[PDB]
Amino acid sequence: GMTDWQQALDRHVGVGVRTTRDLIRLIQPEDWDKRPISGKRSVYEVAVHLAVLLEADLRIATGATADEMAQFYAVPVLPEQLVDRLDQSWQYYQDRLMADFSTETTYWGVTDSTTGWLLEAAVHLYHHRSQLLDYLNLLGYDIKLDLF
Amino acid sequence: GMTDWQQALDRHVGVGVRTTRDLIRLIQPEDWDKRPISGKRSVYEVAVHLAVLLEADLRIATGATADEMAQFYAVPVLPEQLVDRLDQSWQYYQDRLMADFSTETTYWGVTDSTTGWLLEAAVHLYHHRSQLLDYLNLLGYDIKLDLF
Ligand SMILES: [Cl-]
Ligand SMILES: [Cl-]
Ligand SMILES: [Cl-]
Ligand SMILES: [Cl-]
Ligand SMILES: [Cl-]
Ligand SMILES: [Cl-]
Ligand code: NI
Ligand code: NI
Repeated sequence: GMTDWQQALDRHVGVGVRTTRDLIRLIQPEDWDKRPISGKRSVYEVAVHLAVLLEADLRIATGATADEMAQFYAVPVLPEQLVDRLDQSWQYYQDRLMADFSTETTYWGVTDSTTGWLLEAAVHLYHHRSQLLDYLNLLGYDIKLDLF
Repeated sequence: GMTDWQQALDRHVGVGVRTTRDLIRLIQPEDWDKRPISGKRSVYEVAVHLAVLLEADLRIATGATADEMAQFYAVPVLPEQLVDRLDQSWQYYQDRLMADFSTETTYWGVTDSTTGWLLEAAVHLYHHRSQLLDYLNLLGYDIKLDLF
């Protein structure tokens, strides 16, 4: 079973993940290195951050070191593995969601509860899903996907 | 007192609100009617939706009718009242956050728990905060605000 907050997170983070998966599948080959907002991440770089962040944030939450995270971020996610990678991150999140895990103060020093970290990763996901959506719309995709 | 999920929401939605307030205060007079993404809301229209959505969503959640919502959305929020309006919405949210409210199936028919609706309004806030940030960065503001 699960609590009402776990149910809420599973629902809303699952929407986040399924809609992100759909957006990634829209992306055309030509567009991966495009940077619609000069100064910011490319389409592909937004996509990779989205694909890994649900796991990254929870690893950060459980005490991963700066080097451990560098090693984590350095594992390449090629465009064809992005969905597979998102799915893996979503599974990791779901397992933490249901199991009592222990949080620790992060290496750069942010402290939050297990429940707070689970919410942080959720809103971080919606932050970057929005970014990706803005990029694709900047590129003329005119997206008509139900986001809520 | 409050539960661990209420604490998490108060923390993360409060960050959302304070950072949004800061972004709105950056916006220059000339930019309010600009539409950096052709086809989408203007800067001012994103800002107004952000200012009201924490209350709008919870009203929708408690059974507001289509006409009631039309009447709600039609109340004008002038650029100089935007922060005041956001603050009002945040207060409304905080009061619902702490008090057991009853949800009803929406008029267009979405059903969710009280806890799910409180999370929905949170992720909806982060969705549009991201949009506003992308717009201002599209307009050369080069924002250096800590968003998390
Ligand atoms: Cl799934
Ligand atoms: Cl970026
Ligand atoms: Cl981020
Ligand atoms: Cl405040
Ligand atoms: Cl829009
Ligand atoms: Cl929306
Ligand atoms: Ni991020
Ligand atoms: Ni919206």
